[PDB]
Amino acid sequence: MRAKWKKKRMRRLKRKRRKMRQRSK
Amino acid sequence: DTQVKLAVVVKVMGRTGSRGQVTQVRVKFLDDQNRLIMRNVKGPVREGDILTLLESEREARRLR
Amino acid sequence: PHGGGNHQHIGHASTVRRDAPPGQKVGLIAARRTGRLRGQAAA
Amino acid sequence: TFKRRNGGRNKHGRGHVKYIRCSNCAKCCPKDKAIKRFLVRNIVEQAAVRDVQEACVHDGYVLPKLYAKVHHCVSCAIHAHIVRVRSRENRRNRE
Amino acid sequence: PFTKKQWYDIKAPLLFTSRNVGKTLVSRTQGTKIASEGLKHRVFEVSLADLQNDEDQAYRKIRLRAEDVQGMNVLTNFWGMDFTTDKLRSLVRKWQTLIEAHVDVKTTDNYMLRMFAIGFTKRRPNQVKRTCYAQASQIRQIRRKMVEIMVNQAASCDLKELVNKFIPEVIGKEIEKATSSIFPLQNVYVRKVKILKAPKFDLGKLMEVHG
Amino acid sequence: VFGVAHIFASFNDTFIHVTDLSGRETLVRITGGMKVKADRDESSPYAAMLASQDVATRCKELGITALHIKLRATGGNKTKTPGPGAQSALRALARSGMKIGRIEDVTPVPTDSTRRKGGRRGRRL
RNA sequence: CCGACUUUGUGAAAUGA
RNA sequence: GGUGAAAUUCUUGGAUUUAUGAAAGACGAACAACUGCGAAAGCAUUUGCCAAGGAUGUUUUCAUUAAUCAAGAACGAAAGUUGGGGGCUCGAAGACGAUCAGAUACCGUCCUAGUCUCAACCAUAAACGAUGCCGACCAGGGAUCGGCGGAUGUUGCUUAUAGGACUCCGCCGGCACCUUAUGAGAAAUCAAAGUCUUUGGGUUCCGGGGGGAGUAUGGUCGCAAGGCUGAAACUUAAAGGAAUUGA
Ligand SMILES: [Mg+2]
Ligand SMILES: [Mg+2]
Ligand SMILES: [Mg+2]
Ligand SMILES: [Mg+2]
Ligand SMILES: [Mg+2]
Ligand SMILES: [Mg+2]
Ligand SMILES: [Mg+2]
Ligand SMILES: [Mg+2]
Ligand SMILES: [Mg+2]
Ligand SMILES: [Mg+2]
Ligand SMILES: [Mg+2]
Ligand SMILES: [Mg+2]
Ligand SMILES: [Mg+2]
Ligand SMILES: [Mg+2]
Ligand SMILES: [Mg+2]
Ligand SMILES: [Zn+2]
Repeated sequence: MRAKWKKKRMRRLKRKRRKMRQRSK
Repeated sequence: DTQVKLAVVVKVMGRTGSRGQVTQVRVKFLDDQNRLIMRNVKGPVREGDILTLLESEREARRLR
Repeated sequence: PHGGGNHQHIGHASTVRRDAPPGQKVGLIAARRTGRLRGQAAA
Repeated sequence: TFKRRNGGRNKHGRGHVKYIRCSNCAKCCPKDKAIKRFLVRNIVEQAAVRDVQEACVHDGYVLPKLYAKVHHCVSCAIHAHIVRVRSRENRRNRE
Repeated sequence: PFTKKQWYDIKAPLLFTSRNVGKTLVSRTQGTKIASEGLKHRVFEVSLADLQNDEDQAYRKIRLRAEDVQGMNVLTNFWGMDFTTDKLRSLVRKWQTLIEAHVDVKTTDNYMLRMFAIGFTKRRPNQVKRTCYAQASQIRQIRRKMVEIMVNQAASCDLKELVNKFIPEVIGKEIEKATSSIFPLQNVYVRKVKILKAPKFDLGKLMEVHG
Repeated sequence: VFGVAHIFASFNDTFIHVTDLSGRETLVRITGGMKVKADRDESSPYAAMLASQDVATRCKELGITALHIKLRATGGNKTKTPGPGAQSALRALARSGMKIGRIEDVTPVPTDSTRRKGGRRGRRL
């Protein structure tokens, strides 16, 4: 499942970017 | 007190074993000549051999 | 019995025995367990 | 590359088939994709039929048969040689 | 260890062909663990084949209750019936349908119980259709018919005669000759009789069904 | 005189249980494992042989001569096929000198069972 | 919290003497 | 108990095993199919009520009222989120036992949320026939489901027929299936993926090398996970499909 777990990596890294943006808000 | 029973190898059913080492035969009891029980024997055996059989119950099953 | 201290804390086990004299039996009385109730124990 | 017309299962007219458990490993495979055999096996094999019919208490008794309906998945079927990989052409018949 | 156990004589009620179904055993009567009433409720599972010395009825395992004991001899009253497991599986095959029903009946002596009846459709000879299925409405009509017939058959004087009907398959052979207008229904039986709530003791009532 | 031979013959062991006609009292109870040293040979067919002959001897020590077999697999939501020891123990209990009453397979089959162990993709070993 | 004595009478069985 | 094998575990405070009874909560075996119903998701114990629906039958009615549809709207598996109910089995997390060089995994033991019901959300699945919907024609056959029509010949039925079960034939309407090119195509394959360079029946959606990327941002629905909409820089000469020989 390279494609699935790739998707999940990007999903995690994207919650992490939202976490950073609500810091810098 | 298990007393050894003799049986005659009526026909050799095959040569089984993982390595091809065990003959798998039918033994017909001399003592009561209606008991055909199927066993595994080691070493060269041909038809009609009288075979010394310590335990009677232990039998093979087709392609054991 | 929980009183005082330079910080706010109980300082001793908050579960007290069934026979503890009146005035000591404050807290969680004769508790069989504590913590959030999970699983069968929450029945 | 499509390998089978029916997909390996025979589901037509449906969208969902209630699943079952493999008897070996308990993999979940749908009821109509699972290799289903109905085996009916004597309690004993033919080296042990007279020695129990000369010990049945009451004369004229017949042995039961184990009626059971086993279910397997494709993995356990291939592994147990219940089914075999057939050639491209021979793969197509159903008998 | 097994020297303090004495055997007892299990014997079945008089509505059966043969009696003296077997021998059980209890620890001899002490006080508090008296043997007589200590067990009182052994449920035995005797096949109907060796209670009627027949072999067409090697199915139909009759299950008996011990209800009182009389001097090295334990009495017994009927408690239930069921197929032996092997029968019913041989009865169900692919390419047909299975039909089943169940109904509470209360008989004249206040005995509640449950009837589970079963049937299968026939292939009429000359059939080339590879299957014999009903149409799921004939199924419900015949299930209603089965329940109606069984209620009417039952609601009679006691388990005494009600087992005089169980033994020769009265319910069975009287189901189809009422409902074959809808399907043949081969191998109709009553797979099970489950006694729901036994009423009372009635020393006097036991002793005519059992002697 | 009859007994009931509750032969719980699963994999991993075989249990021979002899009880009276009412199931409330054990006449004798030998497992396949009581008679072998190995936790893997506790399920071989031979264990069923000697564990059955021991039951036969103890039953003739006590009075029963015939015996209603009740063969049984694990039952429940597991395999319904009696394990390796079933036929072997039946052969031993027949030929050791005893009479067998009525043979029957009483392994619990549910009308439909709870979730069976293993998870979705099963035991993948 | 617990045991014994006490208010505390009547009679029945099972194990111990 | 467990496995190829073990132990953690339970066990002379009697485990496993046997029978009887109770309680709880889940699941509805076998019958069960190249079978039915549904817009898809999905839907298997019984009976009842409630309302709906395709097909068939029709010498009933209305008479173009129709097809497909940006906006908009309903339903939408599992997982998930909030809060009551329940807490059987199974079980992400977690902890142990083994395996291993390690083993955060496969194997086994305990087990939380969860699994079930209700109230409220979410709006995605390999949501698959990877095949939008309506229509016409074109090839053959027997099966099978539903209805209907036509035939004697017997019922473990029937106050006798009828009916119902079975057999034969034929019409529709289903899900399919088998042989064949005279067809198509990159081919596997397809009787509909055919009637296309001799190219047009209608209609909607959508793709333009592979990545980056379903990512950044902006918007907007959502409590949250998320969903819907969605680039560019720069990178690259192949990525991919079908089949053939080999290894
Ligand atoms: Mg303080
Ligand atoms: Mg401190
Ligand atoms: Mg359909
Ligand atoms: Mg689906
Ligand atoms: Mg016990
Ligand atoms: Mg149907
Ligand atoms: Mg069912
Ligand atoms: Mg999508
Ligand atoms: Mg798609
Ligand atoms: Mg689609
Ligand atoms: Mg038809
Ligand atoms: Mg048709
Ligand atoms: Mg592109
Ligand atoms: Mg691809
Ligand atoms: Mg390729
Ligand atoms: Zn499997």
